[PDB]
Amino acid sequence: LALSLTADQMVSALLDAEPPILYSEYDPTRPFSEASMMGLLTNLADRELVHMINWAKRVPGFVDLTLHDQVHLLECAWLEILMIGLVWRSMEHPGKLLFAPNLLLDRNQGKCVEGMVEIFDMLLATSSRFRMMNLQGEEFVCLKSIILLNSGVYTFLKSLEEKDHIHRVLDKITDTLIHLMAKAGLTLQQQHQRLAQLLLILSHIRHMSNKGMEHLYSMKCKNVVPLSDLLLEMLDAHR
Amino acid sequence: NSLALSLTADQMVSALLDAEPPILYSEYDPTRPFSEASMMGLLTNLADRELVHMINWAKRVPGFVDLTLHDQVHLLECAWLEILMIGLVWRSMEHPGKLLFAPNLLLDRNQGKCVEGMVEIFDMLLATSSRFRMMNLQGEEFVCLKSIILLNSGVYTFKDHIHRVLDKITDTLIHLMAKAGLTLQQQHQRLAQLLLILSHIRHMSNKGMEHLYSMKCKNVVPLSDLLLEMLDAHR
Amino acid sequence: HKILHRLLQD
Amino acid sequence: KHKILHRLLQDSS
Ligand SMILES: OCC[C@H]1CCCC(=C(c2ccc(O)cc2)c2ccc(O)cc2)C1
Ligand SMILES: OCC[C@H]1CCCC(=C(c2ccc(O)cc2)c2ccc(O)cc2)C1
Repeated sequence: LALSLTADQMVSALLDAEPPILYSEYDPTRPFSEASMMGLLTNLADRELVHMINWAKRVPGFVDLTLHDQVHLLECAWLEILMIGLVWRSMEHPGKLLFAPNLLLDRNQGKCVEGMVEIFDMLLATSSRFRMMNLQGEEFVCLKSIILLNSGVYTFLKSLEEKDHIHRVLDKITDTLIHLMAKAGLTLQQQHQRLAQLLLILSHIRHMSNKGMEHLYSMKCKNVVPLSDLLLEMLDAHR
Repeated sequence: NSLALSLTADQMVSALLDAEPPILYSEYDPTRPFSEASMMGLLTNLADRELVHMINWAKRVPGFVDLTLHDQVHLLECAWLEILMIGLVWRSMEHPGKLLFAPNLLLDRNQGKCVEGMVEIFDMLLATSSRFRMMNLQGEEFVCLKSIILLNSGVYTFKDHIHRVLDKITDTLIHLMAKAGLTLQQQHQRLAQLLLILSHIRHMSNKGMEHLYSMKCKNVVPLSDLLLEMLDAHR
Repeated sequence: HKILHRLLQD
Repeated sequence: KHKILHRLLQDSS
């Protein structure tokens, strides 16, 4: 079914599948601490994961995979996906990260948590890049779906037409990106250049997820914030 | 104004090919098998010598010379292990199941088990090499990808010049694919496929960097001062 | 039968 | 600060 989709149908399917923007439990009267900020981000991320799981099922081609393959891809990509979502929501808020509509943090507040500001800075820079590029919503949902299908595709462990299927869906999403750009009036040259610009950001998003995962692990060890059962299992998947 | 923007695609390909670093050898001692200390010793000594040539290479990547020393340093500090790894993967392409660290240092995954926690990284490297092999990656495509890593990996952690050069390298990759007879659709699909692999190379570099730090702390191998400095850049 | 697996099934 | 990388880049051949 996924491969029988036209570019427009691919875009309409991805747009419709978009998860809602969740609120945090941020009480603006409560003075921040390292514990409460980590508590807020963890609480938010945990609720977002449930929506992410049901989102992934609506990504064309994803449910064609075995359940074990689905589990692997989400284990690999979950923080990348949270982070690109975060960067996207923050585009029109220079110097701030919109974790939720009621939780807009700047780098100064990031320093509430030891070692987090460096990651805030990288996220802010990615948001800046999106803004400079004038990233469109249609391009964003393509990119987020690319992350889901790509990030774990070389760490699976017979079949392999399952991986070949993933690569064909990936190609269809490339087709879709180019289609969006051609429709926006970009020349062929401009189309390939923008495609490259967008996919190269995914390297930086991988980097931030890697650094983020290490930081998260140090938080679990230091008993700063109790992670949720799901988050614990998603974190343990990287070790 | 930078001279790099004036280059044609063919000129870009030529310049990058001519810039390629040499293939270095490891020590000729045939004592087997490797201990954890012996293995990490050989990989470290090789990487240290490769790094010197990598700098010469970087200085000959069109556009790199136009950068301030500070910016050159930042890009290399960010990307150095990615660049060693894409080179490793490229050298191993025609050796399924093996990593050609050097012509006299061809290793399989079982020899990755010689060092605690390295076989996982070996496996990723092998998977990447296998991917390049199945894609029939061409030398001309490889040097483009490697230059892209150099310019891109650190560019979000500092500008326009670098992105214009990156754009020129995209143009070059497309030109290569058109020249190979790919349809326009096949061209953009292949471009995507290659650039997505860079995300995996980033992952491997990050995993590798933690493994190295872990090895530094455990004092398994004396790292060279240069390597210490490249490692220290990742904090 | 980890949580993610179950939710993917649910 | 002194970096080996500084020397290598400046003396690149
Ligand atoms: O502590 C690790 C670094 C931190 C940096 C900002 C982004 C990020 C988040 C995060 C990112 C995006 C998002 O919508 C919601 C949450 C986080 C995820 C899970 C947690 O248990 C805690 C935080 C990770
Ligand atoms: O110990 C880190 C894991 C290891 C996995 C294989 C690739 C890699 C290498 C490596 C990679 C490519 C290469 O041509 C030469 C060397 C390494 C780099 C510096 C060192 O001091 C030690 C090794 C990192």
